Amino acid sequence: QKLIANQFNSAIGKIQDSLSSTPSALGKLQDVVNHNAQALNTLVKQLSSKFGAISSVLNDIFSRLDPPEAEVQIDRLITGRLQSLQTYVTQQLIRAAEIRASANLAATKMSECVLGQSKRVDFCGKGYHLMSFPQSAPHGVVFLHVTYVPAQEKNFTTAPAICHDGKAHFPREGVFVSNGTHWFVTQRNFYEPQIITTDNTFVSGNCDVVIGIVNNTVYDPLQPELDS
Amino acid sequence: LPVSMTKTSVDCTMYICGDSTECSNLLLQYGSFCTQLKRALTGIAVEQDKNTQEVFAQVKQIYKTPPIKYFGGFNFSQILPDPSKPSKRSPIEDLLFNKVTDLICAQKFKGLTVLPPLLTDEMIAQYTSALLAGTITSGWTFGAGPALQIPFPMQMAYRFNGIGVTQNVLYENQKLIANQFNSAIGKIQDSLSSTPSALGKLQDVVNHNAQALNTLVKQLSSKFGAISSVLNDIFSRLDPPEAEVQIDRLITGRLQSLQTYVTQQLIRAAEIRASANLAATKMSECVLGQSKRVDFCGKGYHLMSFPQSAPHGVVFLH
Amino acid sequence: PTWRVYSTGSNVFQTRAGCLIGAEYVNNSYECDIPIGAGICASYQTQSIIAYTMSLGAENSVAYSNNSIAIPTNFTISVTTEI
Ligand SMILES: *[C@@H]1O[C@H](CO)[C@@H](O[C@@H]2O[C@H](CO)[C@@H](O)[C@H](O)[C@H]2NC(C)=O)[C@H](O)[C@H]1NC(C)=O
Ligand SMILES: *[C@@H]1O[C@H](CO)[C@@H](O[C@@H]2O[C@H](CO)[C@@H](O)[C@H](O)[C@H]2NC(C)=O)[C@H](O)[C@H]1NC(C)=O
Ligand SMILES: *[C@@H]1O[C@H](CO)[C@@H](O[C@@H]2O[C@H](CO)[C@@H](O)[C@H](O)[C@H]2NC(C)=O)[C@H](O)[C@H]1NC(C)=O
Ligand SMILES: *[C@@H]1O[C@H](CO)[C@@H](O[C@@H]2O[C@H](CO)[C@@H](O)[C@H](O)[C@H]2NC(C)=O)[C@H](O)[C@H]1NC(C)=O
Ligand SMILES: *[C@@H]1O[C@H](CO)[C@@H](O[C@@H]2O[C@H](CO)[C@@H](O)[C@H](O)[C@H]2NC(C)=O)[C@H](O)[C@H]1NC(C)=O
Ligand SMILES: *[C@@H]1O[C@H](CO)[C@@H](O[C@@H]2O[C@H](CO)[C@@H](O)[C@H](O)[C@H]2NC(C)=O)[C@H](O)[C@H]1NC(C)=O
Repeated sequence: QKLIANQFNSAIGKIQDSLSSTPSALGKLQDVVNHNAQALNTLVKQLSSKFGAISSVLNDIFSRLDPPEAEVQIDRLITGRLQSLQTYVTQQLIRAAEIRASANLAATKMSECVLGQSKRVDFCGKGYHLMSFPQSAPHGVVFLHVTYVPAQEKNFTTAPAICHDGKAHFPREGVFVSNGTHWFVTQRNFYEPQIITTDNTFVSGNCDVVIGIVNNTVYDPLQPELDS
Repeated sequence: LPVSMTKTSVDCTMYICGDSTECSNLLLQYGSFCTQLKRALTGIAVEQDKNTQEVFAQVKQIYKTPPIKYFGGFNFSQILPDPSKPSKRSPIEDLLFNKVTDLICAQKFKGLTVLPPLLTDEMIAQYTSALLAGTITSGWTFGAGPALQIPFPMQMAYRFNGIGVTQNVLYENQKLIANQFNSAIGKIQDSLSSTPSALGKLQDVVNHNAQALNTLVKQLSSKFGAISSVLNDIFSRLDPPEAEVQIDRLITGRLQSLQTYVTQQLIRAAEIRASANLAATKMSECVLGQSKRVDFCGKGYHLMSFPQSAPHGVVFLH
Repeated sequence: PTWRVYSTGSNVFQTRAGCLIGAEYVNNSYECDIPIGAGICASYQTQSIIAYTMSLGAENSVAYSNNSIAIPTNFTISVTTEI
């Protein structure tokens, strides 16, 4: 417990530094800001285009021309500017659809990663998910995924079954391993050897169908204390 | 599942004005339309690179199968790379690239060109072989940390435990299970080769992009109320005073054709991106582990999956 | 515009995407920095711009065996962020 609490706290302490030092860590959220401003600048800047007219100023057109020849010149401006607004609204609808899809994924991750524990691979972090924490960011959300990652593996020799008394025994919730001299049964995700007894193994069949069975002794807990 | 589409680039000035220098002067006073079209099309082109990288670069190392290919009786020969072929594609992979498939030079002269993908077919085939080799020698352990080896029969005993069948069932039926798997793999090759519409979901991706470009080319013969559909004819026949009311119709009309094409392209990229997002999730959950979600990885009780590369898409064997 | 590349002694390289002028083609392999196309990337490295073939990742080989297994003896708690 003491070691695990230390590893968690060091991991938290690096997050404060990682986002601060890396400049493009929040590139996804900065993209939302930039695309919105760039669209509005383009809409504003597109007011100087003549669209084939003599000028881009309505007041100048009316003061210098007679009405029937003014309507021709301003029709290009009105039609040109109506096109700019239509294009702007069309792009907004396409952008809003992409944001909604990301919002739906964020709502799902909140319900599954934060409000529970997830068995889906790579949905909540890289590794075996433990829990998650939300943080609020401008126009978005940030998740801190806590995951369990194995390390420092070892070589072992393994067998699918163990033969004893002409009967084949299979592990209940572990795997048979051997360091070279003795045989143990251990959990898969962590090395914790134990003596192979009749409590953590179950018998099924005989000792010839299984390809790879091994002779060993399966300790019986009932017998030795009975002899006392 | 499709993963990406063709990346296209359009020359705004050449498509609208052709070789007329008179039109080029007049296109300047129509605003920043050609700047917007390039920016939109560039965004689509970069996104196509990201879709493939998101789906296939799921692993950070490049694994290899050991020289001896014996995995408890399971063959896997039809999915592992073929050293004899120079393309280094598996027999099923080589079959897929044949099923999925002047006009190009004519389009290039109007300003329509095509950019090549960043990841060549050789690189994408290596991702699939690295993923395939990892899942055979390790299981689901290479997707959550260091890759820890395990014999394949013992790996399959683990995968039966995940669906409610005890281990002894596999060990007492190992020869029967191996033959059923080999037969099922073999029938997949034959059934796929015979039917040409089996790879239909990726042909539609190829057809739509080529068909939309062709309509854009055929739009250059319209007149839009002008006297003629040739820029050179109008300028060599009318005085510059009165030629403006004619060229304006053609320039605006061709600007509408370009804008419509980009809008449809943006919508299609949105659909393709959703498909690429699903393909990436299936690789994470079907290929890099065992899924308990119903009907997500095949129909039945899921055991494992194998990816294959295909033109502009991916194929999963569940 | 008036600007011209020398085209001679400037290390002209031929790619499937096009003609790249002003970058030397090395035979090493690095992680992609600037995508050129068709498996070619570019990067600024030691006082020059070099072009190379991008490398998918570090080569590895799981020591698959007939009766061998690998089991961890330690673990790590990792916190990552998603935006
Ligand atoms: C495999 O594990 C067994 C059990 O831990 C080891 O047996 C022990 O070895 C130590 C070494 O001095 C002895 O002190 C113990 O008495 C042994 N246990 C028993 C019950 O006799 C064995 O040594 C290990 N194999 C190797 C190669 O180290
Ligand atoms: C170790 O590998 C060898 C081959 O590399 C396996 O030998 C095969 O075993 C099967 C099972 O009865 C036989 O049908 C084959 O004829 C054997 N030879 C070959 C070339 O396949 C051997 O089974 C493996 N050991 C274990 C414990 O699985
Ligand atoms: C595991 O134990 C069995 C006994 O049930 C061994 O089978 C015997 O093997 C010897 C040869 O060493 C034969 O002469 C006997 O007839 C076999 N049967 C019996 C009932 O003893 C088996 O050999 C052992 N495993 C290994 C690897 O030796
Ligand atoms: C794996 O399957 C392939 C084909 O599905 C087997 O390749 C066949 O091998 C035999 C004998 O070498 C040939 O007569 C066939 O023509 C081959 N088929 C093909 C399509 O080339 C291969 O033998 C199988 N693997 C093992 C270990 O048996
Ligand atoms: C487990 O055993 C295997 C079998 O030897 C080891 O594989 C070799 O390890 C050496 C050690 O440096 C490497 O040089 C070889 O390249 C490995 N072979 C292969 C095919 O990759 C393996 O290293 C052992 N496990 C550990 C953690 O060392
Ligand atoms: C598993 O790893 C931890 C650290 O990752 C090891 O704990 C170390 O223990 C030694 C002495 O017991 C001291 O250096 C520290 O208490 C720990 N190291 C650090 C850097 O904190 C632990 O011993 C490892 N367990 C095994 C079985 O190897």
